[PDB]
Amino acid sequence: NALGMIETKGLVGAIEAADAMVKAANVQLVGKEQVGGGLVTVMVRGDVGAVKAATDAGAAAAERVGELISVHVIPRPHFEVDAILP
Amino acid sequence: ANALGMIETKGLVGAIEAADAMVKAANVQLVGKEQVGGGLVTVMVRGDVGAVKAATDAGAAAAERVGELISVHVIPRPHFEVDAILP
Amino acid sequence: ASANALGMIETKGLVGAIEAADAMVKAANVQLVGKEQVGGGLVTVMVRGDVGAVKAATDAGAAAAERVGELISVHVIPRPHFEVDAILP
Amino acid sequence: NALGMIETKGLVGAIEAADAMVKAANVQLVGKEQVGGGLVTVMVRGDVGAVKAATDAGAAAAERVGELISVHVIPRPHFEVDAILP
Amino acid sequence: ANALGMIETKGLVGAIEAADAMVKAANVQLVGKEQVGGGLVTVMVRGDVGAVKAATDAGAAAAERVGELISVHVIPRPHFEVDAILP
Amino acid sequence: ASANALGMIETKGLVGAIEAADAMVKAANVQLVGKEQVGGGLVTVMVRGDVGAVKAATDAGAAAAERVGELISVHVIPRPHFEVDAILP
Repeated sequence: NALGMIETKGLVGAIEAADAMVKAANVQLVGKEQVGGGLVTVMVRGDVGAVKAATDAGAAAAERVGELISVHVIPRPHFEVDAILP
Repeated sequence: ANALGMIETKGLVGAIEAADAMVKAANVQLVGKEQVGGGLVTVMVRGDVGAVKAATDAGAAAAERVGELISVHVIPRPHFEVDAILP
Repeated sequence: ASANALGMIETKGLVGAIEAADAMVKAANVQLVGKEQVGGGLVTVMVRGDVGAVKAATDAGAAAAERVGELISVHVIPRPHFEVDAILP
Repeated sequence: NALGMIETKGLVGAIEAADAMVKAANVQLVGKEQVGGGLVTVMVRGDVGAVKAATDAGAAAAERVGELISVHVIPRPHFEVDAILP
Repeated sequence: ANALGMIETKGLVGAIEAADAMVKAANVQLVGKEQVGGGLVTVMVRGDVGAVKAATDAGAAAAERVGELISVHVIPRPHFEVDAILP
Repeated sequence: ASANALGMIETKGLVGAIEAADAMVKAANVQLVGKEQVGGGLVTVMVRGDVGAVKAATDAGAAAAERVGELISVHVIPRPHFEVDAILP
């Protein structure tokens, strides 16, 4: 139940990232969050290997259409963290 | 009619002009606009792949004329889970 | 078929937008249909009417915004499609 | 029925402006608007002379505690403009 | 107990530390916080003039320690119409 | 009397905040009480608990935020007044 996250400056890069992630591997899109300042984060859940593959694909995609700001995976997130996810 | 075209501008005027140019350039459907702060506005259309490419190219040119274009992209066949984060 | 003409003025700041709006409705027989704000301090005011009225209004509004130092964008769409009409204030 | 407007970057300057305006002359506070980007506008209504006096006082005050961005008076605003005021 | 003290910071942490320092420095009442975008957060207290001056000075020092202070001001006797635009 | 200790981490970006939050709750017995966003991309995550637990959590969270490049502010208030408690998530 790993968590993968990609943050972009702009919604277009985030949607491209999200689409590339769920196409690339056996992950599920948890949703998107807009925190202001133009930053948009999209997130997926799945096995750690699938989430690594998905986030690599998403980050490559975001970078080509937009502004990749960050990409990270948390392999075993703590249950409380779900409270602040989309 | 599943392809998705997206145009993002800094400013609303650019996005409205983009949306109007899109729907006039080809038979595509305007599905909404989203604002994410810092002035960034995105407008999106759906349609068949060819129409969406033509529309998004036209929209991008229109946004460049009146405003500030930030991003332009077409996804020919979005994953079904992606529909759930669209406006 | 097309929807009524649309004139739009975008300013950095609300004061410029209100000055623009006031000048627009004073200059011509147009309807002020609202304002929208998209962050970063950008505010857009919009009018609808006949094409000539909207052109005259928007030119007056742009001048007023530029006078007080706020003008980012100005544009008229003489014959907007209804699809777009549907995403306006 | 003149309209006076002061825009500041920050709420503190706007509240100081508003307080100084209504203290300075026979004007009424219409309200405040926050348009994003940190910009806050406060507005008053009254006779043109009162609104000129009020806005001068408010602008002087905003400048001392904060960031005055703009100050302007519209002497005879058109009725449609009320639709987009606070 | 009508005086108004206001502290504005870029960032929420600075504002929370300011608010805590204010209410600990003197007998003043925290009346709320407001966010106006671009990261700017304002916290406000009410109290008697002396207390509010002391509290706001303490709050400002606390905000400077942990964050970014933007503005600090005390209005001893706000106009009654000003209450209507406060949080 | 005072309310439970409070630890806060502010980051530029949500990814840094989630990394911080995860590290905080992993490092100590604290309650994650929420996140707040105030524009400009700034996100704050907060935990409550006993003072020592909150100190340990917040130190772990700050490290994690700094590792991924996002850290703006970090602070613990060991004994917050309830008035403040009242304006938190």
